[PDB]
Amino acid sequence: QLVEEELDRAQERLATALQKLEEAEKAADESERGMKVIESRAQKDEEKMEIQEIQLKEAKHIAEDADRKYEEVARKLVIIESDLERAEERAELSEGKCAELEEELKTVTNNLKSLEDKVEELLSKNYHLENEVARLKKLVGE
Amino acid sequence: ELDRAQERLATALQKLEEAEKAADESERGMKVIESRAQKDEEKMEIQEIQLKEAKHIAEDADRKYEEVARKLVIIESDLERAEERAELSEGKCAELEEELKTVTNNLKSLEDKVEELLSKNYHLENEVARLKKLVG
Repeated sequence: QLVEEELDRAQERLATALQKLEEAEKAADESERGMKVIESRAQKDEEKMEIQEIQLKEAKHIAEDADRKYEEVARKLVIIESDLERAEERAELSEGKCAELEEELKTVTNNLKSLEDKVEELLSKNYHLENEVARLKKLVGE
Repeated sequence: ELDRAQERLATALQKLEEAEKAADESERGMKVIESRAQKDEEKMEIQEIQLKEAKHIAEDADRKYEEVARKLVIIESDLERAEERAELSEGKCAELEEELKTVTNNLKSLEDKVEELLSKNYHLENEVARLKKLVG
């Protein structure tokens, strides 16, 4: 009669196996839907890095430009400065000249005032000598 | 009516061995993605350090450029002050030349006008003693 005596053992065999499978798909469906989230986190983080690298790339340019800007205003301040230290030396020069020129004009003006008295002394001498010659000349000859 | 030779177990048993190794495959693809996720987390960090450095470096340069630019303004007005002083003094120097010459020309014509008096004076004297000719 067998065709039922062990159709019980068939359906029971299918029972045990089947819900082994059940369990396994439960793992399948889950593992791969969970992974799918972790794998979309990678696809977001790869683009995040992609921007951030065309960002860091701009920041480096922006900063190399800002350093060149600084190196140029600062070479420009080496030059104005050396040109100011020249102007300074040309004003000191030209003003240590004045200072010698004014000590020159000082001694010469002392000579001029001094020679101005001399004409005033002799003018006193002569007037007296012209008087006492008209005197000693009236007391006698003509 | 043969209990379809209960091999219909293989319909769900072959897909049991399959669905079982597949799963252990996703265990692998799980790990690989984990590692590539850590790696990636690190370079994103190194990218933040380098993005900031690039912002500092640039902020540094912008500050220094302003400090410099202000010093220019100052050395420059000071250069114009040094020039104007070099120029006023140059003109002073020049007035003094003219005046040292205007003074020397008078100091000479007046050196003569003194030797001239001294001749007048010389003869009046050589004559005061000349009219003294007579002492008792």
